[PDB]
Amino acid sequence: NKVRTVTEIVNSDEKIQKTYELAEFDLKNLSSLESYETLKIKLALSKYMAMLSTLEMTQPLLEIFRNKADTRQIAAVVFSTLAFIHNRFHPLVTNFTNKMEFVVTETNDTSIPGEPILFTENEGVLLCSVDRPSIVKMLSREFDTEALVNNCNVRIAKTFGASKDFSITEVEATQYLTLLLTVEHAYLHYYIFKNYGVFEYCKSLTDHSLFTNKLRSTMSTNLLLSKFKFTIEDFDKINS
Amino acid sequence: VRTVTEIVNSDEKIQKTYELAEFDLKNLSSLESYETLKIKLALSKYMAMLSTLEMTQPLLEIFRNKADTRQIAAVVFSTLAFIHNRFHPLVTNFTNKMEFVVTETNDTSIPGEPILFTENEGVLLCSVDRPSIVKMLSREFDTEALDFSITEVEATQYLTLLLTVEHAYLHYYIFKNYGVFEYCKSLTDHSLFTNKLRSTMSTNLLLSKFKFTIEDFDKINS
Amino acid sequence: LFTNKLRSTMSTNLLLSKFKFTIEDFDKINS
Amino acid sequence: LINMRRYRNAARKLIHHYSLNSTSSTEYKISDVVMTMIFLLRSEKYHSLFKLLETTFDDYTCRPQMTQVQTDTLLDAVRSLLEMTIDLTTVDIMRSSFARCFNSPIMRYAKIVLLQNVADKRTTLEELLIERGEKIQMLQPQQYINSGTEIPFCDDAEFLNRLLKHIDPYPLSRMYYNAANTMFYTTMENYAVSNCKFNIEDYNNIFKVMENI
Amino acid sequence: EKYHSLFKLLETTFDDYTCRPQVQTDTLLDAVRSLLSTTIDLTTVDIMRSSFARCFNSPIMRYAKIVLLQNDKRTTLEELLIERGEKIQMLQ
Repeated sequence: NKVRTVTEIVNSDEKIQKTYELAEFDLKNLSSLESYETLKIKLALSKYMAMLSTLEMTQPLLEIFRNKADTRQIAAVVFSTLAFIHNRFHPLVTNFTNKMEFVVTETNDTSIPGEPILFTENEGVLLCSVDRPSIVKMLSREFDTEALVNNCNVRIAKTFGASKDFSITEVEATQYLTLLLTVEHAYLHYYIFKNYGVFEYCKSLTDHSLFTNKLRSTMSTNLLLSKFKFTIEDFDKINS
Repeated sequence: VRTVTEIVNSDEKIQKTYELAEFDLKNLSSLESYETLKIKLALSKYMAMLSTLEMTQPLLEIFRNKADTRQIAAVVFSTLAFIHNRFHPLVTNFTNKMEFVVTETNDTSIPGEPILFTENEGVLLCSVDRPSIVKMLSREFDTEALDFSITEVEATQYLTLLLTVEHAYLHYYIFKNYGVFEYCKSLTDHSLFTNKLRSTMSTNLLLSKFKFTIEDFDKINS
Repeated sequence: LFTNKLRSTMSTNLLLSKFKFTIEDFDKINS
Repeated sequence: LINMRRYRNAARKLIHHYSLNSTSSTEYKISDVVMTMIFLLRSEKYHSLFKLLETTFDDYTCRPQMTQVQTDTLLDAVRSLLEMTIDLTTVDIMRSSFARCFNSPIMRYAKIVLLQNVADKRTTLEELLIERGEKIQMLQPQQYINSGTEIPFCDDAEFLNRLLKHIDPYPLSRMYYNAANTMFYTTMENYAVSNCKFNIEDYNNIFKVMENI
Repeated sequence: EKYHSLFKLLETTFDDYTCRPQVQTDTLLDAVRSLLSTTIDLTTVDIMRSSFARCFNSPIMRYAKIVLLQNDKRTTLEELLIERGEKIQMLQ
């Protein structure tokens, strides 16, 4: 609220009193927090793409995914992405189960809605279901990197107070963000798997609210997505 | 209020009641005359100052001019610093560095506040919309209703530009003393200037010499 | 203003003060 | 016949008032509008302006579109009439004011109003502020003021006294009137051209703040 | 063109109603009757002329205006005496 700090000299009763609107300093705190979060997210993406480049990815991700034949590359990239995510949740950890396998789904008969990437252990080791057509169409989706997406007074304040080379655009930034988010959700599912059993994996897949139960205990002790809040436009009426 | 004077030795008393209304009238007349005088003096000093800014060409076209922006920046600094000195008689000097940017279109002219300030992370920038202020000064004036060559119309022009730079300077003061967040809400709401200035300036204002209104304001809001 | 100003002088006079004067029919003039 | 000068000057006066350059506020009557519109009818060099008046008479919810040469001729004719600068925005103000005057029925008073029906997407003040910030802060300043530049006070005391006496007869109050009206006009014009909601309420709050402090 | 006489009449009626000063009287009466039907004379001609005259001088829609409005603290003795005495000193 308000703080009225008193400046005076004990020699005489002469006293001075300044009210201090804590709102401005809370706003400075919020602005520093948002800047730091943006920086950390952008540097996580920078590290991810840099290690992808060190992964001898020649053709950009888009036509890596268009590539049906080079399943070697698909397995390498998915393994690297899941490694990066687990390292994000486990900076100490940088390597996984010795043996790993990858399986690709190339049709509706093989591809599931909601979770194009899945896992179902062969009872000895976990296998990486990956729906190439789904991500192919995902990235193929035209993108909106021009129309900015969103309290009005504080917005004006942050605007005016805000005193505003290898070939890459912001479109591939969108692409890599989308890949990281999808693999993040899938890796959360697989965390549920490894930590509680295949049945619990299945139920969490059926009920993502169970991720709150199983990761409010662990993950929060956060998500890349948790930087912002997300919903559906006019979700209230949508629900009805 | 009444006063009595009477002979101490005698019951005779000659009481004269004195009317506070006449005294109040005399004070009001003296105050209005003095206010007129002092405002005229401040305006005369300001015109003398801009004369000592060394421009033969007169103010209206000193704005109309497109290419001429060095004199634009100089005069804008002079006006803002003159206002600063008026509110701060001690101060005769402003920040070491200043920058000016000359907006010349609607998409760069924010309505109501053609003049504004925002930092470039090193210094504050005087955004100025020459078209808006030029059309402002180009309007014919009611200089009739109720040996340097000056005109009543030019006096209106000086009063105009002074009030414009004065409001811009109030916004700039909000900026400096309260951050851009307070700057932007004061822009969004000028009633906040009351709270900000009762703290500082009241401890006055040329515009406070008069109270202004808008005819039919109530029904125009409707 | 004359009342105010002449309370100093006139009180210590006017011939016109004799009668009481008004203008006719204010009730339905000023209406 | 009729007197050219009276209709001509009536048209000039009305166009000045609705163009808002003539901050001198003066009453108007159906007589004045009749005189102005008769002038426009009879003025061959302003026949384009008169046909624009005829369009304003109509539903007036859609500005007629004119060739570029038509726009230039319209501007030249209005500049000849007002005897100037002028632009298309002032013409839009003309069009809206004339149309709304037509929409005023025969009446014994005047309905005070404010600029509107000009400029199409409706914009708000807050995101307009944000957008103008976007535009301004991308512009590198051209102008440099170096050092703690001393404010050049004109200590030419004789010059101060001479200016004071020269402006002394000036009726100080009326310069306030003119300037205040002119700032009000600037504010309304900028809000209307941007099509932003004119917050006349906070404009009044400015004077409230002035009064209180 | 047939009504130009009464048009001159009306254009003169603007501002002040001015005044009304034989074949042309018949012409204007026939013109008005065609504008009507009913019989007429100069009396209704002048009544209509008045209607138009008043209509002209009738007010119309106007816009707003920054209306002028011609409008406790008392200086103490010590500062007043400071400023009086300093200029007393400056006297020769």
